[PDB]
Amino acid sequence: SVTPSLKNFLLSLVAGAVVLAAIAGAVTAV
Amino acid sequence: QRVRTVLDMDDPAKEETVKELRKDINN
Amino acid sequence: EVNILGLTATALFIIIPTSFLLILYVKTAASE
Amino acid sequence: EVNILGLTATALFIIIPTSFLLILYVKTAASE
Amino acid sequence: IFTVRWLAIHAIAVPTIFFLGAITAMQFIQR
Amino acid sequence: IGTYQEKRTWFDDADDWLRQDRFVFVGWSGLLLLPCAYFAVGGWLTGCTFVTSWYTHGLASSYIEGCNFLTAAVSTPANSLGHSLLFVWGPEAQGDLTRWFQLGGLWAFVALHGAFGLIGFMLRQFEIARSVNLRPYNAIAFSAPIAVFVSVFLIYPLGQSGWFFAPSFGVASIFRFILFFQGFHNWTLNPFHMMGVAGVLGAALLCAIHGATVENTLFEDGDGANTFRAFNPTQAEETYSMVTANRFWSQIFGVAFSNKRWLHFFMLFVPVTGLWMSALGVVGLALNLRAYDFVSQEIRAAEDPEFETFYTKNILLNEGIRAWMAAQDQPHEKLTLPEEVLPRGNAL
Amino acid sequence: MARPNPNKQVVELNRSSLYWGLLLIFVLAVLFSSYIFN
Amino acid sequence: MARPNPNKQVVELNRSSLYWGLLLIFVLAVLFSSYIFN
Amino acid sequence: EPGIVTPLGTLLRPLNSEAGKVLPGWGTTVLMAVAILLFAVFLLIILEIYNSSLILDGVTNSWESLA
Amino acid sequence: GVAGVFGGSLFSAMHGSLVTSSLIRETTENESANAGYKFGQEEETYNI
Amino acid sequence: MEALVYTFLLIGTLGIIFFSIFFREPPRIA
Amino acid sequence: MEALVYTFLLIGTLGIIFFSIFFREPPRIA
Amino acid sequence: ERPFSDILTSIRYWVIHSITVPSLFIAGWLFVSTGLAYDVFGSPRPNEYFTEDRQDAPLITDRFNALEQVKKLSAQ
Amino acid sequence: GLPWYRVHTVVINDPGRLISVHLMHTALVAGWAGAMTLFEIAVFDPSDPVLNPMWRQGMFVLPFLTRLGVTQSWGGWTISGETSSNPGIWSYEGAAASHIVLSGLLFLASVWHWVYWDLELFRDPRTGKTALDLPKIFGIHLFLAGLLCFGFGAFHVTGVFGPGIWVSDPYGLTGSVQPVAPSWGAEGFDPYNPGGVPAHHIAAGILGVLAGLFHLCVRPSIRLYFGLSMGSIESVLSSSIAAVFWAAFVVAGTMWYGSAATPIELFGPTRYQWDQGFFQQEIQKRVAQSTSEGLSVSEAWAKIPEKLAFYDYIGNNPAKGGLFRTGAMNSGDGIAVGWLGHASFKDQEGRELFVRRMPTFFETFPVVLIDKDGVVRADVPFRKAESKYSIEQVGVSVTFYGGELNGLTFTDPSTVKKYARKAQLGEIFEFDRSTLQSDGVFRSSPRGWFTFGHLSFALLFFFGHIWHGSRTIFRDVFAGIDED
Amino acid sequence: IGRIPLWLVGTVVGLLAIGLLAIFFYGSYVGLGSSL
Ligand code: CLA
Ligand code: CLA
Ligand code: CLA
Ligand SMILES: CC(C)=CCC/C(C)=C/CC/C(C)=C/CC/C(C)=C/CC/C(C)=C/CC/C(C)=C/CC/C(C)=C/CC/C(C)=C/CC/C(C)=C/CC1=CC(=O)C(C)=C(C)C1=O
Ligand SMILES: CCCCCCCCCCCCCCCC(=O)OC[C@H](COP(=O)(O)OC[C@@H](O)CO)OC(=O)CCCCCCCCCCCCCCC
Ligand SMILES: CC1=C(/C=C/C(C)=C/C=C/C(C)=C/C=C/C=C(C)/C=C/C=C(C)/C=C/C2=C(C)CCCC2(C)C)C(C)(C)CCC1
Ligand SMILES: CC1=C(/C=C/C(C)=C\C=C/C(C)=C/C=C/C=C(C)/C=C/C=C(C)/C=C/C2=C(C)CCCC2(C)C)C(C)(C)CCC1
Ligand SMILES: CC1=C(/C=C/C(C)=C\C=C\C(C)=C\C=C\C=C(C)\C=C\C=C(C)\C=C\C2=C(C)CCCC2(C)C)C(C)(C)CCC1
Ligand SMILES: [Fe+2]
Ligand code: NA
Repeated sequence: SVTPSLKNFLLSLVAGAVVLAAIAGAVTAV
Repeated sequence: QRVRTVLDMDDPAKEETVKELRKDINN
Repeated sequence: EVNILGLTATALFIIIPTSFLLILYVKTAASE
Repeated sequence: EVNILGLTATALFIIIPTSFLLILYVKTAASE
Repeated sequence: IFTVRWLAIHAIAVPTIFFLGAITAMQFIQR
Repeated sequence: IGTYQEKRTWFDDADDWLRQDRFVFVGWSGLLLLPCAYFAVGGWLTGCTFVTSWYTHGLASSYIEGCNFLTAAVSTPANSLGHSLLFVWGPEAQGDLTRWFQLGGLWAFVALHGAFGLIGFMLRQFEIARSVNLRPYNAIAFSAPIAVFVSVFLIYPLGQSGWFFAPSFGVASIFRFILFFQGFHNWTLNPFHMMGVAGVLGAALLCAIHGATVENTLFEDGDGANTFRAFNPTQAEETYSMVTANRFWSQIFGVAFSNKRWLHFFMLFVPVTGLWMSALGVVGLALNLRAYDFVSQEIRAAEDPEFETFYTKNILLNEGIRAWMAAQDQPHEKLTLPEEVLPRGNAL
Repeated sequence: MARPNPNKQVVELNRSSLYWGLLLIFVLAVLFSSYIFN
Repeated sequence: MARPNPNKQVVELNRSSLYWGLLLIFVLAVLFSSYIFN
Repeated sequence: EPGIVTPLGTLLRPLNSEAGKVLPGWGTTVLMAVAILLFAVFLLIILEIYNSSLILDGVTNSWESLA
Repeated sequence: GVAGVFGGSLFSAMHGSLVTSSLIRETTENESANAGYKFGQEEETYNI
Repeated sequence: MEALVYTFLLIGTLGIIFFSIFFREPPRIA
Repeated sequence: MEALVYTFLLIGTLGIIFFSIFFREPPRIA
Repeated sequence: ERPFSDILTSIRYWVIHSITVPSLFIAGWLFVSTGLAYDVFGSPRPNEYFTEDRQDAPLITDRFNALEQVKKLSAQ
Repeated sequence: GLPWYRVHTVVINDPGRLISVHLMHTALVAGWAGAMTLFEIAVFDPSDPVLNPMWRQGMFVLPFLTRLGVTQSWGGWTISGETSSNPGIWSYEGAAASHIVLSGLLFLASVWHWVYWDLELFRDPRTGKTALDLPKIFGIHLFLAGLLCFGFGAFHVTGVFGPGIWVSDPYGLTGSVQPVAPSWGAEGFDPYNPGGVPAHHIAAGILGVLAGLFHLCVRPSIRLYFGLSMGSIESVLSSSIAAVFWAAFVVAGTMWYGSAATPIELFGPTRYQWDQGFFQQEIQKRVAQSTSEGLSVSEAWAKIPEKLAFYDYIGNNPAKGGLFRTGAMNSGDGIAVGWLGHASFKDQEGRELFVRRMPTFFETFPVVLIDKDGVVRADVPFRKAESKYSIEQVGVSVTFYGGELNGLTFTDPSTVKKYARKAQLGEIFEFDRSTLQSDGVFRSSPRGWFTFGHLSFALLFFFGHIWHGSRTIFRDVFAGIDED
Repeated sequence: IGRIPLWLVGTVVGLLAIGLLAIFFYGSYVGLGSSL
């Protein structure tokens, strides 16, 4: 089944996606 | 067979064993 | 159990003269 | 006694790069 | 200003000063 | 590019914003270097300040408890935790930052981010060298320290049982790591370490001798005795007499440099070569391959109790380091070795 | 582009490079002989 | 009688003597390898 | 000046007949970037599996796995 | 002293790189780029 | 390696005689 | 045979140093 | 261009920096003096190093039950 | 002229001569492979595949041979304990001589391309200059790479037309070359699953074929073309070096960490297996299970196989050698001739003491006999003048329950200290050190030599890749800028 | 611009730096990390 390690890994890749999204927005600004 | 003995008898010879390291919270 | 003395003897007696004659032939062909 | 493998290894590691460097030197000085 | 120099200097300055204050505070703790 | 229309896209605008003359250069690699280096220095400075080592090594490595800058460090995780990357979302941490710091996951954080920051910074030397158009010999030069970082902080702990044997980020921590390689690996005796020592000592030699030679061949170039103001960045003449320098070292040392291209390439060559060879040595030590024994020396010292060398003294002294240090250095080994099996000299 | 190769180049090793090569080989042998003989 | 040597001569090894020498070395090899191996 | 005319050379000539013949714009840069992202995610998956850090029901990451 | 030997190696590599990169083209990938001019002129090379 | 070295020597002799037959210098002066 | 190997490599390297010091190519371009 | 040489002479810098910098110094004071650093970073206080059960250095002996073991053998 | 480190740059712009040097290298490596296989057959001794395995004999290319299917040779022996079946032409020496014949053919082809180099195949049609269509060339080689991977994965490893893989017991007892069915689930990515390799190869070959099709039909973009300089051969040089040291890092990591592609019966145990007490816990739980039901001690231990006790010995450990501890591990500490058994130590009043084993980091570890719980009860003393831990006054006795030594208990002499020292390394074995003039220090495993060489080469090729990337990106400033 | 001296600003910063160094060195002989 969906092991907690895999669920945390999915949330982790989502978090990395939003971190690079925020970095892209920051380098687009300023 | 006897789970408590076999871990405890691997304990003096080699303590880094997987048998000793896994489920050590209950010990 | 591999006779390395005879091995290195054969290897050297091949390698040294064939290389030496190749040097002489290369300088003969380059410098006509 | 006598480490013949080490003797051979050291001897060739001397002679082959030494002969290589010397041959390029003398062929470079032959045709400047 | 909020330029790249502003951001870099402040990102270096704020936690260094904050931790310098923290360490100066830790200079006075007795066991 | 190459006489084309090249209709402007977001890549062009992003590249034009990234390549600008600012207080600090960003560039495309600034997407990696600036954040990765930021978290690297922040993690090391925080772990030297707040994050403890009473869990992992069972000792003090923080500013809060009585460790100086020479004493506090970001300690490595424990051997029982293996080579796990110790994510916040990893099975060890399970999303608790407070106990993530206590299990030493900050070390893996700092190590991985420092590696990627190294990648980004030397990529940035590529980006700068391409922006203002010269050869990236700075990048080829810095290729050696990042190889050192890879071999020491990644390859050796990967070859060992875990990140616990990795160097903890600090001062006394690196000191312990050095003494560990002395006691267990005989790292002085390894020829790759010897070539690394030779390369770095020759590099310091070359730096000092080249700076001094240039400074003492600086010509007159003025009337004030302050020779630094006697230099002009506008003038196209050499600031130093390389003829005078060459004849000087030809009569002192016998042999001297005659082409400054060869001089500067050689002083680029020596530290990079030394670091690369020592990196290969640490790669060798990663698999417990060590230059420890000289079989002829141990055989003849075994059959003759009268023969001894400083080498034999050093081997026995390495046994002493191992026996007296691993007992608390490796807590997972439960080394309750009594004092009468620990070895001594006479009276000490 | 012709019967002889246009990319033919000659090799140059001056006396300084000869000395550096001999020094490198001999110092490497000096360092590693103690380990090879062991 | 001067600084350069008028007695200098260059070595010439044509392909026929090359092949004869190589054949000589390898025939000596096939003759004596069986005996040195013994 | 002309090269040696060769049968297999004129056989395989079309495969070398378009050197530098290149599509304009960005092309499929978005598609290769997506492929690289999926490849990196797959590599991270196999890394975290081989690190004993991505526990699955059937993967044991041990010598018992081939038992 | 350790900081100084590491920094001496660092500055050696740094100076060597910064001035072997700063090369006005007088030595190409051949022995030298003498096609502009042969040996014997005061036209200085390199950049600082 | 007992038979392999004689194999090398025999192949060397065959290669040398093959090259002497085909990759020979052309016969000049009559 | 061990000791003469070390002696020969040491004195040989010292000989190359001696030869490079006194019988080098005379320096050109500065 | 502000080459950093003029702003230090200007009083406008020190008008707002006589509050922010001492505020950060005082923030560090309360951060470590209120035990918030100990609570956030898992730092143990000087009187919670050796509990009643164990008198020696804590030992690790686990990988996967690491968080359960810290709940077992932390500072209560 | 040209520097000594530049002699190979004359063929950067000559594709025919590039073929020449490539074929020359292929000839050299093929000849080396044949020579090493025949050399290791000449040195190889198949007399005791149980107790003197080839990985204890410094064997390097024969384990790669055996891993892929060949198990017998022309001499009439098989390393699997059986006699030889029909050997055919694809034996060990057959493969060696076949690689030698390949070496000769590739050598002659290299000479051919060296002599004939200005083929019109190498000449561009539109401009007439010498040029190579690198994206199309890459598409071709990607299609062939996918085809070879698909063939190897669907015909060889699956056993429909090939032999399969050398699979083994989890503890390295029973193993042979057999086909394995592919696993498409999560266990397919299980690194220690032998079934993952065929599914891996099938999917990888299919993906390589499709990617070769897109590379054959689709052209690159101008921005990418001037980005990484696809029209240059130095860019493909740097990228190829990058890919090969990436693969070398993968291979070295799997070789050290163990995998289904790293058979323990061909490559020896793991340092992590030794540190983690793998064979030790296996032997002890087998003994405990036999003791629990029926058979008692001194006969249950005889049920323990000869292989497992040899595996549970740090002299077989890959993490105990040295750089210049040169040769086979048999040449280090003799050839194993028999297993003594499990040294059981009792106190004077009677209780079982256990010897603390020697971990991988330690060249020398103290020999201490510690209690059932983990208390120190006896040791070989350094001072030998204090406390109550010296053997002669504690009164320990060594019993044995194994093959050669089963029921003669020693308590009085220094034999108990000698056997405590021997069992402190693991299981006690007899070694003959006169056959190979064996020395006594611990040599390195072929795994260790492989992983050392390939990690060093992977990092060196990281330098090579970064340098060629520098040279390719910066071709304007490396060649010339002419005062601008 | 030029309202308070740059050299005096540097002097004040130096006094604070020397004071912080003195405080840090003083904390080594008292409290935690004082071995007493
Ligand atoms: C007629 C073709 C042929 C055949 C049938 C063999 C057969 C064999 N060779 Mg051999 N070889 C060949 C040609 C051949 N070779 C050629 C032309 C060369 C010159 C390069 C070599 C050089 C060579 C060496 C040096 C060695 C062998 C070895 C071996 C033996 C074991 C191979 C093994 O299990 O290792 C496993 C093989 C691999 C792990 C290769 C993996 C390929 C990598 C993963 C490719 C990665 C990049 C790829 C392009 C990515 C694709 C992307 C995808 C999307 C498409 C085996 C009997 C070994 C031996 O035992 O000695 C005799 C060994 O040492 N061969
Ligand atoms: C990376 C590829 C590789 C690997 C992993 C191995 C691995 C192995 N080989 Mg081997 N070998 C290889 C390539 C390789 N070989 C090649 C290309 C050749 C042809 C030259 C040989 C020829 C060869 C022979 C003849 C023998 C082996 C043997 C062995 C085994 C014993 C350990 C050993 O190598 O001695 C020790 C290894 C070292 C001491 C490494 C040296 C450390 C570095 C490289 C020194 C740096 C060079 C330095 C400048 C030299 C200066 C010294 C000078 C003063 C003389 C081992 C498993 C032995 C064996 O068991 O037979 C089956 C054996 O007799 N190999
Ligand atoms: C398959 C990979 C590969 C290939 C095709 C090349 C190809 C090339 N390299 Mg390169 N390089 C590589 C890997 C590679 N390199 C790696 C791994 C490194 C890091 C060490 C370098 C570092 C490097 C530098 C610093 C330079 C080159 C240069 C060159 C160019 C000319 C040099 C030459 O070959 O002359 C002949 C080479 C020699 C005569 C070397 C002497 C022989 C060595 C010392 C010992 C050989 C041992 C034995 C025979 C083989 C063992 C190696 C093998 C097992 C891997 C050439 C096109 C030059 C360049 O960039 O052009 C401007 C240059 O100066 N390379
Ligand atoms: C019986 C006896 C004899 C006993 C002796 C026994 C004994 C102990 C033997 C020694 C054993 C032995 C040799 C050990 C050493 C082994 C060792 C570690 C070797 C290293 C080998 C190796 C491959 C290392 C790789 C790292 C590497 C590349 C290092 C090179 C280091 C090196 C050569 C540095 C340069 C040294 C140096 C003198 C610099 C030149 C400086 C100089 C002359 C500048 C002159 C100069 C300066 C200017 O600024 C200008 C402007 C001009 C114009 C100018 O000219
Ligand atoms: C009483 C005087 C005291 C000095 C006597 C001792 C001085 C020793 C001479 C230095 C070594 C010569 C190096 C030859 C190699 C050599 O001469 O290369 C030649 C090179 C000169 O190059 P050029 O300037 O001519 O290069 C430009 C050319 O491309 C154009 O002609 O010398 C140097 O690079 C500077 C000297 C570096 C010296 C490197 C130190 C080497 C350490 C040696 C350690 C030996 C091992 C231990 C001993 C067993
Ligand atoms: C012509 C011909 C032929 C053939 C012949 C032959 C027989 C050949 C061969 C060959 C061979 C038989 C080869 C082999 C080889 C070897 C090699 C190729 C090697 C090597 C080396 C290396 C690479 C090394 C390196 C190193 C060193 C230096 C030391 C140690 C360490 C190291 C590894 C680093 C025939 C009639 C069949 C047919 C066709 C034609
Ligand atoms: C951890 C971590 C993180 C990050 C962070 C960061 C990135 C930041 C930072 C930070 C920093 C960055 C800090 C700092 C510090 C510093 C300090 C504490 C200092 C000092 C001290 C001293 C003692 C000094 C002295 C001196 C010198 C030497 C120089 C000049 C002069 C003077 C005197 C000042 C987070 C949470 C996100 C999450 C993950 C992990
Ligand atoms: C800008 C600068 C800086 C800073 C510096 C400083 C911090 C300074 C200061 C200083 C000071 C702050 C000083 C003071 C002083 C004073 C004095 C030196 C005095 C005196 C006198 C006397 C002799 C006394 C006497 C007495 C007695 C005996 C006792 C009581 C009474 C009476 C008062 C009478 C730095 C390095 C960062 C950088 C570069 C430059
Ligand atoms: Fe300079
Ligand atoms: Na003493």
